[PDB]
Amino acid sequence: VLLQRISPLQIDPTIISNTMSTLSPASSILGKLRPSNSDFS
Amino acid sequence: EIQRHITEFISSWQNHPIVQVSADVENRKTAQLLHADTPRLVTWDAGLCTSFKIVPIVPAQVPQDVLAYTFFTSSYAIQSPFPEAAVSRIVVHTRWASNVDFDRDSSVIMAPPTENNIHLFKQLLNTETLSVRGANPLMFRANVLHMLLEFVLDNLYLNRHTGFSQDHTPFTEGANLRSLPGPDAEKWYSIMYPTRMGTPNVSKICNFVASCVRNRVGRFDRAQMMNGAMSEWVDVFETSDALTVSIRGRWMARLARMNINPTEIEWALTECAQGYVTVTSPYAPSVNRLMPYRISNAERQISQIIRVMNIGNNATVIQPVLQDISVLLQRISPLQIDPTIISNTMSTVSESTTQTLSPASSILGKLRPSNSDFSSFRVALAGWLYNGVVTTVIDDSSYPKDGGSVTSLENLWDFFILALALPLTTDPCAPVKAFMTLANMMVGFETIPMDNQIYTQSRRASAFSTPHTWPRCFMNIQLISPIDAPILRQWAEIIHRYWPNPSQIRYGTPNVFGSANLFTPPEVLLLPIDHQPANVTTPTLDFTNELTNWRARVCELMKNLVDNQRYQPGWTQSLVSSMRGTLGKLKLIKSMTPMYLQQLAPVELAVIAPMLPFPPFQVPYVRLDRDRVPTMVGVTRQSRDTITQPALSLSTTNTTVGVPLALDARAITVALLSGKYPPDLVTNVWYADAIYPMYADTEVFSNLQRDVITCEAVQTLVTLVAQISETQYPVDRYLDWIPSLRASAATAATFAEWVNTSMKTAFDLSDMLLEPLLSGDPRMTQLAIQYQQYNGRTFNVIPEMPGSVIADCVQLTAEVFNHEYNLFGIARGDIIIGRVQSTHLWSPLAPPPDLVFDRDTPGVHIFGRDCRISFGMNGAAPMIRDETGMMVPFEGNWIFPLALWQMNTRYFNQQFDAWIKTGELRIRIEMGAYPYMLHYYDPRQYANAWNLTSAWLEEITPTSIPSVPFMVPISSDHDISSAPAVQYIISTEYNDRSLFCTNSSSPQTIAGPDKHIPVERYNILTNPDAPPTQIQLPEVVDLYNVVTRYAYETPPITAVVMGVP
Amino acid sequence: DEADDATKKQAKDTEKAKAQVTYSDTGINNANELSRSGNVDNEGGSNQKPMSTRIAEATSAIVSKHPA
Amino acid sequence: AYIAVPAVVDSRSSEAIGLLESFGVDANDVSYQDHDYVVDQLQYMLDGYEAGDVIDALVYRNWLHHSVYCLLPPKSQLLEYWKSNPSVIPDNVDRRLRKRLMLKKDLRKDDEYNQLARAFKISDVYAPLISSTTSPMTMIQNLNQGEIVYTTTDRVIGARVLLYAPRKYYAPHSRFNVGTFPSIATPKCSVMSGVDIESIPNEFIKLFYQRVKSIHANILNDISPQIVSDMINRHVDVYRVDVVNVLFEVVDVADGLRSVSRKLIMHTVPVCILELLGIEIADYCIRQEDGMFTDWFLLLTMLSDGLTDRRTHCQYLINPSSMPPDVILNISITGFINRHTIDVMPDVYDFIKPIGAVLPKGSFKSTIMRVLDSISVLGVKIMPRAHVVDSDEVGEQMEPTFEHAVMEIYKGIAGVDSLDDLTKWVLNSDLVPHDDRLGQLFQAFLPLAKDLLAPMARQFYDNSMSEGRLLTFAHADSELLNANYFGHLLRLKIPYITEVNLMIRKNREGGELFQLVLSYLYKMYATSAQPKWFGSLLRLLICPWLHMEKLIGEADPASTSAEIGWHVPREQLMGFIPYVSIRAPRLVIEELMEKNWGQYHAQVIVTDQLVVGEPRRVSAKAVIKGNHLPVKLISRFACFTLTSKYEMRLTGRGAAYNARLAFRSD
Amino acid sequence: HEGVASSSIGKPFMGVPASIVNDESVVGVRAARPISGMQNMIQHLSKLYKRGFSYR
Amino acid sequence: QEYTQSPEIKVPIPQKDWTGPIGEIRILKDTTSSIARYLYRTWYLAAARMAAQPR
Repeated sequence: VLLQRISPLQIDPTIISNTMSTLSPASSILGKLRPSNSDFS
Repeated sequence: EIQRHITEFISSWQNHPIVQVSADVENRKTAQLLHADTPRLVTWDAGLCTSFKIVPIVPAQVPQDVLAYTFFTSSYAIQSPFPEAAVSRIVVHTRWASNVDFDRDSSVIMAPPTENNIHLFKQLLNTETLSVRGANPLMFRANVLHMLLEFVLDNLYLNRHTGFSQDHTPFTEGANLRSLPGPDAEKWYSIMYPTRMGTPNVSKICNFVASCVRNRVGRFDRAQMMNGAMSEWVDVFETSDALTVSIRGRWMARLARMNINPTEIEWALTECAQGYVTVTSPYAPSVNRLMPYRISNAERQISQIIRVMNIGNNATVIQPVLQDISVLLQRISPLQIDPTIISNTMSTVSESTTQTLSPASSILGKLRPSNSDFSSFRVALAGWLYNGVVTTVIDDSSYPKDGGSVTSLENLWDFFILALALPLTTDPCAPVKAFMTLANMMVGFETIPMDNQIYTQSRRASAFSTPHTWPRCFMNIQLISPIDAPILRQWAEIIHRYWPNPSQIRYGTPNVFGSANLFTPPEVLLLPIDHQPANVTTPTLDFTNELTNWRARVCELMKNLVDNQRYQPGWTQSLVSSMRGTLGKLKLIKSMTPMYLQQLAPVELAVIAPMLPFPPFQVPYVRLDRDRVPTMVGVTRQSRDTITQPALSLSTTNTTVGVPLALDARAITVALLSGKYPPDLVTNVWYADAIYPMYADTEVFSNLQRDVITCEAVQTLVTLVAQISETQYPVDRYLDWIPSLRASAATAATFAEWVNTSMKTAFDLSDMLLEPLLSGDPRMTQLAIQYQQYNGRTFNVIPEMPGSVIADCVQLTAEVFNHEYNLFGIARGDIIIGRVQSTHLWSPLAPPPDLVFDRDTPGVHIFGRDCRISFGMNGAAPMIRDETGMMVPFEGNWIFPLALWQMNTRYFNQQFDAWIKTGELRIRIEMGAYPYMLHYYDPRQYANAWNLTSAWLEEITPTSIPSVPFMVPISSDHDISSAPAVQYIISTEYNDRSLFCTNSSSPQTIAGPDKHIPVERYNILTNPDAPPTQIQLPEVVDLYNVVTRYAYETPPITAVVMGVP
Repeated sequence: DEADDATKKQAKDTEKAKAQVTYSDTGINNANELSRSGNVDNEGGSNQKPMSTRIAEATSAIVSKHPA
Repeated sequence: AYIAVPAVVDSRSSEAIGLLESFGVDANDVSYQDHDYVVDQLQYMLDGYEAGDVIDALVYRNWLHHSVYCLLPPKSQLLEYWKSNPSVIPDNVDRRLRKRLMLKKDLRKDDEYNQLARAFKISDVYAPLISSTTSPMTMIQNLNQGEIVYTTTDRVIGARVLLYAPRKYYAPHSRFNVGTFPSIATPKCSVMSGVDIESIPNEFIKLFYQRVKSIHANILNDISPQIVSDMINRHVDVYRVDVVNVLFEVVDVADGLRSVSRKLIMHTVPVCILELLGIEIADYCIRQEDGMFTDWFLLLTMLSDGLTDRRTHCQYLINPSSMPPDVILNISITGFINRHTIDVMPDVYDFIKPIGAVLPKGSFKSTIMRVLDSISVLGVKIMPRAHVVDSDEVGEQMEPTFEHAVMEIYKGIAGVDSLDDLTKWVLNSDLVPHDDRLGQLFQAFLPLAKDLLAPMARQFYDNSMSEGRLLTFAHADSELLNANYFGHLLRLKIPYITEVNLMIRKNREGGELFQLVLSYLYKMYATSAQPKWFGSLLRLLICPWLHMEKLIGEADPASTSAEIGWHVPREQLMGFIPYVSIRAPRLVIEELMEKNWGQYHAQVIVTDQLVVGEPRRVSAKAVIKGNHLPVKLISRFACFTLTSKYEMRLTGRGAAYNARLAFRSD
Repeated sequence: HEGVASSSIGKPFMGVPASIVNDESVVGVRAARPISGMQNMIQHLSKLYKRGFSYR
Repeated sequence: QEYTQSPEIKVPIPQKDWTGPIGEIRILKDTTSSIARYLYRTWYLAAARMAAQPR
């Protein structure tokens, strides 16, 4: 918790979605990654 | 604490970033690729072109005891070009006194210096700036770059010739004066013609007007090439701005070399139509017109690369494109259904009703026509133009389930359908699949050796997509023995010898349009099948072509298979005879689609190709030769670590592009086996009538104008980024004195997003622009494409970067700002804080040299990286440690980095403010660049600056600092008394460039800072020897020069090139 | 406009509504052709504002007044 | 000259309205074209063709060259008509066919006649033939070439539609001409644009203008209404509202001088309200002595459909509080740029029902109710402090209130023992909700709102609907939906930030942080649907009445006044119960009279002690069993009232009577 | 609604003509976005489903 | 008794996970953390494969 609070880096997962732009190998990786959830403990 | 809580909540609500992530992605990319928004290039300005207006500050004292009121011209209501006031400044207001058709939605508007201007510097990255006042001094460079970008970007207009009238007064000498539209129009003549005002007085304005030169007013050159028509262009002497005139002249010069007259429009349209459609252009003198469409090849290639990156491994962006092209083919293609040939050639097959199996009834049920087959066929045919991004493979459902059997009639007919359908695909591995679809269905009955036991003889024929999964037994025919395998040997021979050969059609015209195709020579289009043009216009059936030869050879192959001695006895005699009749009657079908493909399809495809919204993008076609089979066509948009050369940073920093598209064999086979023409047609008349409406549009001409901007934007972006980051491109940097932070990879992205937002807002675009590049790191960007063959031989195409007038004008504006930072509102140098009590009237922006000091001044204690404060004890003076380890009291001359005061604002204030107010120390705070405010005080009363300087020092923050306040005395034109004045903040350099004139309508300026009207500006007027065109741009703006006004018309292409229906 | 009006006048001179001799939509492309319009003055400028109004504004731009 | 405007320009109605005074142009000299037929033709052809192609062809069409279409019958019929009336057969047709048509005893047995019959095709007989397959471009070009264009299919774009044969077989150039479709065919054709493509409502002119600007931006002669006026010079339809936008910038006036902070745009303020308020192009102060808004800025904000800024283009929200970060106190207005019309009558309204509106917790409900109460134009009250149900009023009348019920929710949640502890646990230091904790707390909040509130809410809503037609305010969409509300559902949002308004408000039965969390809970409880702006409802409620004041305010009161209500028969031993009231010109109500207010039955239960009142009047309860009153059945030229209570106009006991509507006047 | 967008432009479905309907999709700008007949079907069905059902 | 019950959704789709209205329909961005993304994907692919399929 302390490292997350004082860490300058913020983890947003929109980078993967923007890069890939969405089976198919393009969408299978996104489905397995599930970037949307916000939990990085 | 609740106030802090609500403040934090409101800040967290208002600090939302203005960024739009791509969510509705597929539809938006498909819509843009199928139709692109076109920027508004030509815009017309009817008002006088200028950006610097002169605003009064202190009201003029026209009532006074020393001089009567019958002296000033303001008492006689005499309109003057310059405001009559005690103090006059000049500020920046883009597009004031203008009448434009379309506003660029950008404006750099400056309030007078007596009002605050920090809101124009706290815009870009000041999200954490809490207070409404003040900005972070570490983004001043980015703010200034954005301000100059908007300046250049909204100053892009074309001047208009409006009208003239002979002067009816003895003011001028028979001059011509220009009139401009507007409701209140008579107020503009006195402003735009300074020399027209009379000089009865001995005021400063009258003195300057008298010193000016008489014979430079209004029009002096005309281009009247016609009677009763507008003059094409005129040259006028009017109040303007040299920088604005230069920018608009550069924009007009850029537009001029894109101009094309209707002659080559006629030529290009005729050469595109191949004489099917003829167009007519007039042959006569003309009103000059302006239709900018011609572009270079580099921009076309760059935009093609942008489109290729946009269409990346999606398989859904390109489907609507191919469907649209299929519709376009269906609209004009003479080939049609003939829905009865298949049934008519099967109803007459002689069979026996006793037999259970019937080849005709089997084929008629396996090959059902529904005329979606023609749509699929046209989609496959249109896929020929895009084999670098689309690989139109055949669908898996067409292949037999599990494995086929030669003993099965249904499987044999499925093999026939597949064999006919496969050659029309663009899949490089079509021949090996064609071989394996037969090799699979007859395993055990007939065997051939394989390479490995994974890709054995009984794998699915569709699973051979890789170029080097081709069996060695298929590469070398000698492996298949003629004794053990008498059928596969013949099938391999047929595949090797009678597979269709590639060709080309040579479409298009490069005189007007560019050469969008790459990896191929300009003006060519490759085809999977060979094309021989027809020499007659009355087509008739013939069997001497490749597709009919292929169909026949398949027919005799199956006939030999049926007639084989190890296969015939398993069948009865009547069924064998019926199947032989079926094959012989299906070989001689009267299908005309093969001849259509041979003769007329390439011609009409070449007709379609030019005015297509996604230009063809092709790679070489190779048949059965697995050494030049193209794999991994890749594109790049950035270097990686330190390689500044694209030729070396391309081979390992690319992204593969391409998708497979699936089509079914049952449709293509039906389309290839059924088709006629109208019963009596002639090709020339049919094509002319069909494609005349097609060439009326101007869509491709619109995409050319879009192509201009989509290449301007990237160069502008890289030029702007290179001045706040460290790039590989060579750029000329001027604003290194303005302080700025050390930008990270996200700061560049945010700056690029702001740049593209401003660009699209000004150029009126509603779709994506320059955004595909933004998904990567914008600090290092390069455009390059490549592809490599199977044997590793790679080829790369790197288009050269053409010049960009937008970035050129931005660099010019930055160069001008380097010398004229004061007008935009900026201070250069650093401030000095200390008591100065006197009765003198010198302006702080032009301080006497005695007060200032620098690092080289002896006895000055320079502080910096390290500083500690030790409290005094028992009356000992408190001491602060020097940067060189010394300990000094709170007295003397110091030098402070501004970062130190930002980091220790509260401590330093509480320790130093009392001593600054009453003691003796003077602190020089090195700032670099800062906005300023000006407060004018009455010289005859006691005035103190301590409140202002304290209310400036108490808001210095580790994030933001407010604008520096100054007190400037009011310049009186008559002798006055003297009262003490106390000042604390004084500049370092001469920082009073913004002043224009003090006590204009008055014989002289006695007390206070004086300045006559700047002679160096109105150089054309004051200097008789200077030629009218001569301008000294980098130093001054001259506020007056010659400007050329145009009257070119912009008609539609259709209204000048009719088309003679 | 003038060509269409001439075609209409020819059709009215004849009894048939259709015209057998027309000055408009003929095969020859003469886009360049210009006519004596009222939009331009004798100086080449536009008559967006009449010459009398333009001269009146130009001469009223600077006129003196009695002292207050 | 030809000028195109974004509207629907006819001859007579458009000449009467003008629409140049409506767009700001000061206009005989101008001749008005008609284009309703071509709008209908666009809608009809948009099926079998593509919108882009049709738009391109129609913009290549010019409108100063008069032409006309002419549908020929199909072939069998054409031959038939010619046979029946053979004087008409054109000369162009061949001698054999025409001579055999000019004969009797014709039938299907004839050999050579049939030979000519299916050897005949209409290629020579009618030369410019628009067949079924012709592209849109060719059809338009032809109209420009000639006066008459022959066609075989009805689906055409152009001038007109005429029938060549009888029906049974088928089976003004003035100086300046205005229109509603731009043409690029002429080198100089002027299109006027002071209004943006963002706000025009027809969606057909919207698509046309968008496409033409997208593909022909550089060659359009774009001008402005002022220059248009300069070039030109040298029953009353109600709910037709003219709107403009306000370009104003906020100024942080220090002790010294001016300092401009932000530039703002207010989208669709009506012109009439600006006229009555009499705002001028200058600066203003928007704050009371107490510290709240002056209620005219509040009325303007509630009357708009958007408030954005200029440097960026995202949705901007006013800060109600006086806190530092984005405080706003001074306003300077700097002109209006665009102006057009708008239909203030929403499509959702249809036939008359009670109206339900959904607003967030931290809205301005009390102030807007107070302002709407003191509104009167004619001898009527628009929306008093009655006919309105407050959002808290649905749950206020319970032994534990809903607020008190949700106060006792910390029980059953680990780590919390009090309401303040719960507020600390669910809200972080940022005062932004913690997603996990608030999502956990909603799992306890929802069962109470779905079991303890919903039945009582349904009963109360049904009771309120029974005894009159009232406007009901609610906090959440699901609150009205789950109670089976029988009325029009409207979702409304205000520009202001509601959370800070909750934070400044006090004594709302508990902690302020509790109010913030409860508001967040109601917000997330609501469904996912786009809320329209409050400006639509407020304009619908206010604006039409002002036009009535302008028109018939001078007229006689009794002559204009009229009303409708239930009519219980006289022979009911122990009457008029008004339903709606219409104020309109005499001609309008005379038109209203003969309309049959029949087949509208209701059961009326009217028993009570006198409602304390100015006149002796007992209260009634009416329930509608059949249909409801269509607004177009009433009028579009006559205003009326949205809400009204039920009370019988006159003692004894009460009973149920099946009554009908009636229309009484003077 | 967006499933059918990029596959059937125009070509009205059974008895339902194609039509025009705006959208405020991206940030502030709104287009006209021509829709097919099926999408007009979907718009009407969507208003029906959003409002609810009246049950005599 | 049958037409008055309503569903009880304990974790509804967040308001920020939608977009502007296409008429009366708002497209759901695929960046959502809700479980409805997979349902939307399945129905979207079904609709596309219908629309492309020619019968």
